[PDB]
Amino acid sequence: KEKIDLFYGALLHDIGKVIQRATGERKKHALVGADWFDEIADNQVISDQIRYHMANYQSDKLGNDHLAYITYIADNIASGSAKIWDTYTNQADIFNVFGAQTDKRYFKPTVLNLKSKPNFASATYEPFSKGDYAAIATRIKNELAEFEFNQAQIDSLLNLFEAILSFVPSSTNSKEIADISLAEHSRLTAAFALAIYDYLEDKGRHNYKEDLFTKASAFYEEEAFLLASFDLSGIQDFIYNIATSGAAKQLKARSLYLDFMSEYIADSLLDKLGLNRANLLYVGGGHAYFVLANTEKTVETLVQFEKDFNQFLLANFQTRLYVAFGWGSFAAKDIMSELNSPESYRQIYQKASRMISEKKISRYDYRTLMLLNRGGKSSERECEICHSVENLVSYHDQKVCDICRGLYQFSKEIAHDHFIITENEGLPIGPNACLKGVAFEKLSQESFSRVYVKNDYKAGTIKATHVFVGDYQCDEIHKYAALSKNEDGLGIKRLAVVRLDVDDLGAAFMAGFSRQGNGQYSTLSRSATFSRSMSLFFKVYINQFASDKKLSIIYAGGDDVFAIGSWQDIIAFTVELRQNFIKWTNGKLTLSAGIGLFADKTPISLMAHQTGELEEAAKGNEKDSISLFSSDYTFKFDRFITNVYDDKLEQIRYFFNHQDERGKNFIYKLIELLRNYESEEKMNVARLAYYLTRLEELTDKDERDKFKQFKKLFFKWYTNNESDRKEAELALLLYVYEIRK
Amino acid sequence: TFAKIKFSAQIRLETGLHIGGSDAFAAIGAIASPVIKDPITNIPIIPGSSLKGKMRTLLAKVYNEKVAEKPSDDSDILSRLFGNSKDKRFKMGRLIFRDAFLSNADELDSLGVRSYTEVKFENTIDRITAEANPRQIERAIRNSTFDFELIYEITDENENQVEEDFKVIRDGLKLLELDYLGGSGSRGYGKVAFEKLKATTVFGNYDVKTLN
Amino acid sequence: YKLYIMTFQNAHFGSGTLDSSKLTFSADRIFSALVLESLKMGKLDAFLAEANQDKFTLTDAFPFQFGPFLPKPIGYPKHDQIDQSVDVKEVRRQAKLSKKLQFLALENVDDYLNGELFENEEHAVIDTVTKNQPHKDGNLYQVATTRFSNDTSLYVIANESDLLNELMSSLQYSGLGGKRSSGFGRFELDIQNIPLELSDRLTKNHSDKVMSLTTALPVDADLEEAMEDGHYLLTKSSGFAFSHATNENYRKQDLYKFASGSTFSKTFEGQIVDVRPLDFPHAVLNYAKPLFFKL
Ligand SMILES: Nc1ncnc2c1ncn2[C@@H]1O[C@H](COP(=O)(O)OP(=O)(O)OP(=O)(O)O)[C@@H](O)[C@H]1O
Repeated sequence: KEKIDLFYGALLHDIGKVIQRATGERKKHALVGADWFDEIADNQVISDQIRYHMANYQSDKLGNDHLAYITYIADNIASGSAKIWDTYTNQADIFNVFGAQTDKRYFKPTVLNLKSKPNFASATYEPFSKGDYAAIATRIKNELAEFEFNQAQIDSLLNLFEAILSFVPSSTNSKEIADISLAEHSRLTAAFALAIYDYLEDKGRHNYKEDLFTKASAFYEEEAFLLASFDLSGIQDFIYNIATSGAAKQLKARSLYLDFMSEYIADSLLDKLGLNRANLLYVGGGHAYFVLANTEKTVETLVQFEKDFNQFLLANFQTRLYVAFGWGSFAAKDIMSELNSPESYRQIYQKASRMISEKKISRYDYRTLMLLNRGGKSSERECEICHSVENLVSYHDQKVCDICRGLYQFSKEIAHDHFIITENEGLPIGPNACLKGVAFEKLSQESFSRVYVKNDYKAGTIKATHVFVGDYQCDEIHKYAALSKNEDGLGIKRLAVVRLDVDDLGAAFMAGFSRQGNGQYSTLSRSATFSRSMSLFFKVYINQFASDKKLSIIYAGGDDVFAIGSWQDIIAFTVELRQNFIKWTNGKLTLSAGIGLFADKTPISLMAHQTGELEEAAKGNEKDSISLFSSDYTFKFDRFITNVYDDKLEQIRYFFNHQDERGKNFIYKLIELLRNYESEEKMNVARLAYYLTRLEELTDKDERDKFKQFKKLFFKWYTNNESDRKEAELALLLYVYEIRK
Repeated sequence: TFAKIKFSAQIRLETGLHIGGSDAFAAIGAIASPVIKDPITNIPIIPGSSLKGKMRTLLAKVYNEKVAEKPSDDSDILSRLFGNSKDKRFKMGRLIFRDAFLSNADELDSLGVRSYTEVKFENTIDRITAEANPRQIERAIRNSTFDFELIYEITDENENQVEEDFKVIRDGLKLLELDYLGGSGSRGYGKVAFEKLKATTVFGNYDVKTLN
Repeated sequence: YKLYIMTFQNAHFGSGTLDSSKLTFSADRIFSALVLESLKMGKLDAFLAEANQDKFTLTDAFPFQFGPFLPKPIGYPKHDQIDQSVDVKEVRRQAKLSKKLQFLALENVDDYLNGELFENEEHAVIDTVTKNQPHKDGNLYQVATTRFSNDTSLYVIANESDLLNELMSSLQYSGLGGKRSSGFGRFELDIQNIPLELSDRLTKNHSDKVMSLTTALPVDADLEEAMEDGHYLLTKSSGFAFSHATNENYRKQDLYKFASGSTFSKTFEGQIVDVRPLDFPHAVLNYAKPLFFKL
């Protein structure tokens, strides 16, 4: 009653700013959304919180303890007007105040849709922001009417509030406070509004300060907040592990087994304590942060939860799955008021990161460790899939155990858009909860529901919290090497494996906004929108750019991905995807990857393990490098497109193509001549001048401009620099694989 | 009772052969059949697995008592020299091979050579058209020695067929010289020759019986 | 007691799965080889009563390249021992290399605790090959090799007596891990005279901020006090047994022990655990005795 309506007050506290832009009303942002919400709905408790907030006082229609005073303290945490006349900017750039200062960028309040084109920030849009936009308030109309505000319908509002309002600014004031989006400002302040009410309730304190809390300086200095975070280990080892070649079909179903496990942590822990989805701050891949309160009852909740969450993960699994929590109390004065040094802002994360490295090397303890070293199994036939003997059953030809039993059925179930979380039917992901798909026919639904691609044209009676994960697939896994041939005959039965991993993310994340001594650049909302804007490109925008091409994304996230398929376009798509990230960040965050080619029908245990060593071996130079086949072609990543792919690849597709077939063997002597280079340097130059001049007279002499452009470029690209010879050697090798078989 | 019988010999290649490996590996281009070599130095080394599957195959057709349908099951008089997964009287065999390396580089560089391997051009006729699929392969050089190690040990308990096993190993190494070794040896690429076939005992428990 | 020096090249040392392989090897891999050759030679009733003599112990895999190498301490440095992270950009670029570190040099065992972060020397590159099986059509496996170069050796420290010198001398003509049927596991036994005068802090008595290695397993009795205020790292090692009477090849029970270089605070005991699935005429026993270092 008094708590359910409190969650809605922290979300629509600035809803009148959007209507003020369209409808010409000059009054106050806190009064437009108050009268507009009362026309559609019919509530009295929420009508008092939205009414007065700032520069209103209003000591009427209130007693002594009313839920309308804690909305001002939580609102100042996310931050750092009356009549409107002009607009300074329209959604300031987040990457602009990160790192150096380059060209100005301006976003555009469009519609977040998978089929719609992304709105890149540039100087083309009008920075004045004319007060109009007849499409920003047209969608929000029929979806708001007829909606019961209770406990069962409290999480469905967050799935729509960030569906089109993700490109809407919040409180445009100068430059320091302008890049904070409205979808992230109202979402982050919802967690602080509940922590204040829970802090005074557990300690036995009421709202005695009537009309504006006069003790604002003393409340910010007292530590009344808790920062919790987990670190799920066992992702790149349990998924990338197999012993048979015929088990390549369940590769996609195996990667999705741990994807929904991290989403379940942000559901059972937030509901058992007594909160909602306001603590969701980038959940996915075993890396998420949760803000709470420095009380006494909420501390015992995470201690008991971690002791039972790892209990059922011991009999079915072994020891590769473990979740290590990490709490860290802090104060509200570290992100506002004084303390301009970056040490005050980084101290919050250091209090919850030192124990993570200690708890992972101290998992099990007494008695619990004796469960694995018991000794009672007398089996002799293993599964040869996950190296575990538990509930053996014959389905294909070997003996399928219990862990990999549901992976074969779930492989043909990912195509279902809607999912149903059961109890004892499906893949076990929690204590007493499972997960399975459905063909749009809810016949049970006991717990919750998690779907995907739920943004536009999907807001009926679904009731499901959508996540961020890929779904675009092709057909099987062990068949991309055969479908990599057109009609004339090119390419062979090979494939490439690339692991894109963006850099400059783990470092310079908390103190990367410092550029001026005036602003503190330590607002929590500034870092929330920084990781959320990049999380949209490495997951949602990947499926949009996957059109007109056969691929299959595996493990989607904002850190490291996994792509596989025909190598006829992955090489060209890997460098093309990086070009879209540089323009999005205005050339401030680098990117790295690792294209690796292997054979056909190879075990994933070693195929996906050898392709990851190329990224570690490329770190010898600095931070921007990539390797191709072996560990010798370690360039500068970006140099591959500015030299090799620039003129060494475009100006060769139609020069030597006319000399193919009848003269295809003439290129084999060129890639082999550059092999013996460490022997003699004087002999390697004189020998090259003999086999190159023979390709001018033997060919057709009718066209003078056929070999003249190729002879001049081949001589300069080889005799100019020692490190430059590797560019011409790799360019000539990629052309041989282009036309083959 | 227990000793290690080492048959130190020198494998002299009288004819250049070819051994296939992984596609687009130990080289730079996936063409002309890349020959497997050494990951450290550019020395065309021969793996020890090629001598295990070839010597046992040619042995199961001159001294056998059962139709060889699958390995580790063909007869039993010769399965004790390599291994057997079905029989429980013995786990593995009594012969251990080793990846022989090219030790002829001490005098090959004095002659002045370019590379250790060459590219050979071959083709075929479809019996209805002219040249069909002008392919190409990669062969090695001849007159090259290799350090082959043949370790033999007895299990003490079954010390009664020692003289019977000596005539089998000597016949297996001599029969290999009259047949191709490696791959694609039907046209005349294999045919090795175990030069300087001598035996020695590096332990001190079993005296030397024979030499050749 | 002395020590043995041996090197490996073009060998194979798997870990967890047959197709996968690593660089070093566990401590129980050496002990399982001397017992197999004891029954074949003719002294099975003499080697079993020698390993359980307390003073007789073995070590794990330690690289040897112009000097002995020692693993890095797990947990060091702590939050107060390490320097204050003033600039997060210059700390995260060097702190990740210490986590992926393999082994430390013999001259850096005293300066690493005061502040030293560098990249470990590359031992060897991981090389793999491929094979098949004709006259079957339906078999394609992948194996890897451990071709060491740049003078890479793996020494071992044991108790030299008048019987151990005749047992491990014949092991160089056999195999140790990996594809033993092909010839992966041969080494070269090299003996010297006076051992190293620096790595002589091995004892089993006091416990003053020591560190146990060899991936040993604590005793089932004392464990509440030894594990308290300590660190460890669970691994994975299993596989079938070695027998000649059973025709089923039963799977042995897993023994998730610790890792090398784990710091503790109490002297362990080191017992012998019995692992028997169903029934076997022999006896499968585990060794791995802990060895403390004064640091
Ligand atoms: N969006 C995000 N929000 C919060 N934390 C994140 C986010 N993305 C990544 N991280 C954190 O970053 C860590 C991974 O760091 P990473 O390995 O990318 O560093 P790195 O780029 O290798 O560093 P360097 O470039 O110095 O080598 C994870 O532990 C995760 O907790």
